[PDB]
Amino acid sequence: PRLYFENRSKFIQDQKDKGINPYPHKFERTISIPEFIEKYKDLGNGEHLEDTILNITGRIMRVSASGQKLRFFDLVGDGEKIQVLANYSFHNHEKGNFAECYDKIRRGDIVGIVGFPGKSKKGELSIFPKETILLSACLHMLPMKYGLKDTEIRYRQRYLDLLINESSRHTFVTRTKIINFLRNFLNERGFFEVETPMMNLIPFITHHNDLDLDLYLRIATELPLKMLIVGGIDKVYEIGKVFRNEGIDNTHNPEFTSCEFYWAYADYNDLIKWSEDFFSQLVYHLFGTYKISYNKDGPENQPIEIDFTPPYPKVSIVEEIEKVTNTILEQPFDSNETIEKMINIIKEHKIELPNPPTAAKLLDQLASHFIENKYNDKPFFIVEHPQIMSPLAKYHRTKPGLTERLEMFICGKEVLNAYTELNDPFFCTSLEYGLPPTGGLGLGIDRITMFLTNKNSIKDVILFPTMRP
Amino acid sequence: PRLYFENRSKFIQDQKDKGINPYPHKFERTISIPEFIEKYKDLGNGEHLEDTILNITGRIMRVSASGQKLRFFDLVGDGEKIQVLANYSFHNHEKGNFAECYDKIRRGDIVGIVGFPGKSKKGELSIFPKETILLSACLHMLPMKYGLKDTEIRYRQRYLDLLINESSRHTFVTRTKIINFLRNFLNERGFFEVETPMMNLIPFITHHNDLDLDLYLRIATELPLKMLIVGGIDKVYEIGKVFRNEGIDNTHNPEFTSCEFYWAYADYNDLIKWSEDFFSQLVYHLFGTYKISYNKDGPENQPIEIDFTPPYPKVSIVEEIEKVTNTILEQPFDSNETIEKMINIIKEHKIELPNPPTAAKLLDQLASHFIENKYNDKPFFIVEHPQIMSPLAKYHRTKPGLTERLEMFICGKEVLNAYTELNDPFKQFCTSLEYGLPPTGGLGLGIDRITMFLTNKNSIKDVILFPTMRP
Repeated sequence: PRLYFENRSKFIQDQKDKGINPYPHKFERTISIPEFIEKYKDLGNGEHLEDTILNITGRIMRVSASGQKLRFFDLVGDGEKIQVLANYSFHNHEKGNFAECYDKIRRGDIVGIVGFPGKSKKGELSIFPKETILLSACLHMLPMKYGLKDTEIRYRQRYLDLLINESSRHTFVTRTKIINFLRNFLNERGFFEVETPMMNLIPFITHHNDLDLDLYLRIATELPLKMLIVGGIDKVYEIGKVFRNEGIDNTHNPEFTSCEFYWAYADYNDLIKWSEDFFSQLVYHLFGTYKISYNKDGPENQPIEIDFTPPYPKVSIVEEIEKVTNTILEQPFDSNETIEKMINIIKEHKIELPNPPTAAKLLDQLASHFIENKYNDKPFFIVEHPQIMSPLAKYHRTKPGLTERLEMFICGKEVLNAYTELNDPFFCTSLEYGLPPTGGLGLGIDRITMFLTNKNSIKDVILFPTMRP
Repeated sequence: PRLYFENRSKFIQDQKDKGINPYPHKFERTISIPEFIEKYKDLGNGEHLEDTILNITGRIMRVSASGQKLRFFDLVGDGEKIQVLANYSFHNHEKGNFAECYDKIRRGDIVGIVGFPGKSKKGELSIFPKETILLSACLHMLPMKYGLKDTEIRYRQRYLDLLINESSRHTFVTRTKIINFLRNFLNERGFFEVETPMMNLIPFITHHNDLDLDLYLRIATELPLKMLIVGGIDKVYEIGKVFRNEGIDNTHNPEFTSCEFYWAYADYNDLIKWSEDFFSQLVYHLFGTYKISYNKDGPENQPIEIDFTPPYPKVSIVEEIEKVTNTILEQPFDSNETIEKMINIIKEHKIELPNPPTAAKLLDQLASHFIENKYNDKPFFIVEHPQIMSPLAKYHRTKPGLTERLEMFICGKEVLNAYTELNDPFKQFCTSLEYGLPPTGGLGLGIDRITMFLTNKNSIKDVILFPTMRP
């Protein structure tokens, strides 16, 4: 184990002395494995193309022998596999001894191979080397599936994870496939991508040494973005990192990825139509249907189905709480007496942490309880939140005490938040130069990716999650 | 001035009790100003489309009057401009006084307009309102050109800049066009974009409360990118923010934007052609040729012509020094007396800051004097660097002391920097290398610096929407 190492190290020195470079400078490929597969998969069993000479590379993942006239390797690259069939009859002996060269090879080794394509007798697609040259050696024991999963080194050595586990590589592709989708989605709808400062002055604190000033890592991207709208970029967005300095767990990472866009002269039906479009067209683009399975209770429980077929419910938060709790407060002052009702509900009905007793805090727990877990079979919108809960959203045309806010929910997890902005000052300076009627919108990216890759931890959607040593 | 503001506020509280909402809820536009021009730009001077009723919104950038049946305005939207022509004849009197309405309107006001297309007699493209509403008001005196440039309020208030200076918004669109093009270029070549931490443990420091632990802000993306290569993602990049906790000025911001990719089984030739394909194609994508104008010494001075037509010159650094300084140094132990030979040059030749006189430091200096400013009529590659300056590149095949690094220069500024990685754990994360890192080529970019050359700027603050500015 540590012995495996020193022996490989010793081995590497001995090939340097024997006059070999175990880390040569360049081996020139002809083909990647995925290209080799598409071309020769449709070959026939036993078939050889002896007139085809190919230079290929990859990592050795299995090795096995069969008489020292015969040698077998699994070779991987780009998350696709083929077989190395080393036959003594084809081995160019002018370069070296058949068995002396092939007993050198170990699981993990990156090799260059020069040979021809073919299937074996059983129908297993293969490269037949005339020559095999080490490109880079694996000095450690490469572990096995079971070895990891479930282990913490999936995260501390994600490279091992990407090699051994076929499914984690697929997860990370999907996340990129999702982001590209999003970006192109906006771009088609005339939006405009921009970067704004990570660092500010409004909670992660860092010190700019020169300026002797404390700097502030962004929690959001709203403000610079709203200000660009004043600047007269009517459609603008940022896909980027934000930060929370809190606890670290399986739902909690120091840097999340957010997207936020602003949309001048865009109202409520507009934002909804967008959110409904985005998700129906994302999910379809990934899976070919609007229907997917998600393990809400983990892998040790069942999957449930989620129908991203539009349109989706819209649930007014106060209407649906009056309805169910069967008291009334539409009373668009939600304080004093109306605090008592809500407080009385919290204890009367089952329970829940009061928290510091703010009506907006009360309100949240009551939608958390009675609404957020309404629909699991589909994504839906909680809607027309009170002003008290939402200090930045323009007033509801008709309904007093109320906004035109929209949140999107999937399995009781928030995913999309949006509203038409409160443009009447009566950054706070920018607002005085005129901000037109505007719709803003923030997506949770990692969470969305958790759904579409069917993960229950965020570490499983972020390549290098932050980990206590 | 702060009274204008007092009057506008006053005006605003006055519309409310007059029974208006001067920040209404929804106006519903039929058309955008770019759409309006595109559509009606091929009209005939004088031609009116009175039947055709459009809605539209826009900021007011200008106001005149003409005897009070007439009122004129400039409206701007999405970096485009049109003329407002408010004629009493067409005014719809049900809604309010023609006079009373168009007198509230100030410069910097966002308005809904209902009206029809038509060119004037002069053939100036116009919107002719029958009704005009206030959406949101400029409560402040909106400055003009002259007003800003050359001011810090181009930065500390980037909206004003975006509105008034059409040549600034031109510029930040071009930033975006470039990064889109880069993104598209890697993608079309089978590269895979990814995201790595901005915070780590290895110079901006920030405490993490609940771990009672100091985190650090990333300076490059190279390390976790290489790891991804060992994980068998073979073509990989990130486009994103790196940081320096160093001094701020017109070359320096705490937040830069870099793109870095690794590419497996890629050599020097591969890296070179990459770079010459990219620059040549980027420039042709933006401008229509390979020839662009840059103002190296500023707008106050003359411009130069830079030709991005490939191929470009490859200048082997040590070689060119030996050829210019007419001394001979390599002697692939670049230390002791080799240092001296360089120091004497540094002394004998003009001079130059030694710095703490390190060999690699001495070598960097030499290159800035004798090479880096050789070409200004085209981009060229400084090439085959010492291992001593480049501790992370593979050795040259045949030339001792050297590497197969390439580093690109436009007008003596560093723009691109690539090299095949040193994969042998015994000539040097240091873990992962021991799992086998295939032969590989890495490459980094200065997005900002590149946007500068292509947006003809000399200041980084003219290419980053919100430069970090003394508070």
